[PDB]
Amino acid sequence: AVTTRQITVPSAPMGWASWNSFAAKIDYSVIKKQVDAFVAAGLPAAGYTYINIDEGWWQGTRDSAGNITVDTAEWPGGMSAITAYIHSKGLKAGIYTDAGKDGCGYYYPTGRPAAPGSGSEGHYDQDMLQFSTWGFDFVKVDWCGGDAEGLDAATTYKSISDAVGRAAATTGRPLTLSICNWGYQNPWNWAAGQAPLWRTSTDIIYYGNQPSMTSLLSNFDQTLHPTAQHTGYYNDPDMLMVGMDGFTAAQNRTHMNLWAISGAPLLAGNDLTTMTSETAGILKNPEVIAVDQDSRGLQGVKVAEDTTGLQAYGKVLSGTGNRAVVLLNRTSAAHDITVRWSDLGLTNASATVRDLWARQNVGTSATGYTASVPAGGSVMLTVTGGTEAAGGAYAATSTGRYTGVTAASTGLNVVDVAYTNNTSSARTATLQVNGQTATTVSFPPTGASAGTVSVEVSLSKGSANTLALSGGPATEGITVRPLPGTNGALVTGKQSGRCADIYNNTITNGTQAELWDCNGGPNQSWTYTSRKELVLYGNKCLDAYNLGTTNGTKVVIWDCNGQANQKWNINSDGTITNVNAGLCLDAYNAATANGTSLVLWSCGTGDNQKWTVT
Ligand SMILES: O[C@@H]1[C@@H](O)[C@@H](O)CO[C@H]1O
Ligand SMILES: O[C@@H]1[C@@H](O)[C@@H](O)CO[C@H]1O
Ligand SMILES: O[C@@H]1[C@@H](O)[C@@H](O)CO[C@H]1O
Ligand SMILES: O[C@@H]1[C@@H](O)[C@@H](O)CO[C@H]1O
Ligand SMILES: O[C@@H]1[C@@H](O)[C@@H](O)CO[C@H]1O
Repeated sequence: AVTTRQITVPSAPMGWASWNSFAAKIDYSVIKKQVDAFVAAGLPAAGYTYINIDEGWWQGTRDSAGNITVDTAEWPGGMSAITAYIHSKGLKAGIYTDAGKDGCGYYYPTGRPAAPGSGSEGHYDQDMLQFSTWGFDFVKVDWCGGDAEGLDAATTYKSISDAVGRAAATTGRPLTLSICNWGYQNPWNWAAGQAPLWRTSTDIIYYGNQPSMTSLLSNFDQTLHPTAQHTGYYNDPDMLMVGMDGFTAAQNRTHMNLWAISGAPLLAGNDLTTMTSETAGILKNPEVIAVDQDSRGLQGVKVAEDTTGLQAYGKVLSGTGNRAVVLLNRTSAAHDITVRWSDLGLTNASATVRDLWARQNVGTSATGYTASVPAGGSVMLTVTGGTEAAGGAYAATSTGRYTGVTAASTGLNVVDVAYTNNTSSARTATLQVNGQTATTVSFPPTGASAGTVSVEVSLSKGSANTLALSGGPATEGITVRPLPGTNGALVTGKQSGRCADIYNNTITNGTQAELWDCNGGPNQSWTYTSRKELVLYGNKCLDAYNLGTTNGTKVVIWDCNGQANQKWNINSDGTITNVNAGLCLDAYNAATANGTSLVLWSCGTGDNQKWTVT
């Protein structure tokens, strides 16, 4: 049964932000009208809380003591006047700056002349204290000066995070940090613990363009980093285009569904003053919001794609035997899409299916569910009352170290970590799985009795997995359950004993595969499909670069495109051959060390061309 309670973790921010509809064309009156429409539409009761003032409020001016100064013709009463107005509505207020010396209003002016000086570098503590003193509850910290100056994102945002924490401690007003560095330098590796949210890609929409489902989907794909998100820390696929001109009701729901399955922030970006009744209702759907804001804090993942473009996404919800599912159709025709219990990490026992847009139960099954999905459309379900797959349970074999952890397959697993935190404040620890990049986990107050928080981790097939915690509360056991829909395999070189690896969890098209010490991370877990693809992160295909057909052709990751250069034969002699070329996956020069490049080469008997893929 349920025997140790699950501790609720903080949800992603919900609210509205000024960028998508106004660009830098903002002032007090713009924000006030949006606040009034937000309130009139009943957004606050649905959970929407933040009113975020984005680029355009500050032209880069400072007084002689280095204090940020604003133009009171645009901001009468100064910035504490607009925070007071927002607060008078029971809402929270957000502000915006840059990590560097000059901001995006300087580097990429959009609706205003360039604003030199519009960044916080050299003033992190001063500016963070200022924002907090003015009354801001949220700050979005952009990267235009960081990118321009050559700054290191990880160390820079750490310094910024420290200043955010000091500012909030001084004023007594909590300050929510949004890291906005567009997925540059792989923020999923380092942002959890520094901030509750971090941008995973470039902008969902550029001022002057129409909302695009293509852009939406690219942002969604780029946000999927399930080991990086947990315990109040979220991947951020960007501000919503819900309700913007050109998006249909169906596209608006699909936007909500995909953000909800990720557990993404819901920061509306439409013009609230002309918002339709239908759009308001789509933003406010409480069942969809409840999935987005799930107490367990986990990120949804792809669990099936039996036919290209016909996809099932699953999310592990709070409690036991509960799942949310999105069925998504990226093809040009309506098709049936099925989700199987086995893929969701449930046993073949009865569960109840509910449609979150119909707001009605639509069937039971002990095996799965199929719905017709329109071209470009999606269906949003929960599957509840199911039976969880059998877990492993483990006790620490040394201080903060769990060893001998078992996975039937390489792939993603849900770990519930038991602990007691009988104090009034959350504590953090560093978690490292095998030799993977470490992550930070937060442990909220439990009272006197133990509770669990959950994390998603990627493990290697077998019983040699380790989970090691440093710092934070003593833990009292872990539970481990697989998500079979995420199953993959290490591709291990016979000669080297090393694994096909994409450096440091990079997702960029054209990154070349290399040998690396096997660690079972997402950047090493390859799913071989019925279409002979070798798929990484659920959405990148092992690819012979530019359909190269000769010795030395680079083997890279690339968006899956159905071509022959992304198809691979796993041969009985241990070779892996590219279909287009007939050449063998090859560890270059028969080197065996970390960083050895993988290429295509004419097949022979050599062991740098031999692999295991189980
Ligand atoms: O990514 C941000 C966008 O969200 C808005 O803040 C304008 O500046 C860009 O750099
Ligand atoms: O964990 C990864 C490892 O697999 C390799 O890609 C080098 O970078 C580390 O972050
Ligand atoms: O179509 C190929 C693609 O598969 C990748 O190899 C990049 O180059 C393109 O020409
Ligand atoms: O034999 C290896 C071959 O497999 C390829 O890696 C190129 O270098 C050669 O020395
Ligand atoms: O980017 C490279 C990566 O490909 C790996 O080989 C280690 O060195 C880094 O500089």
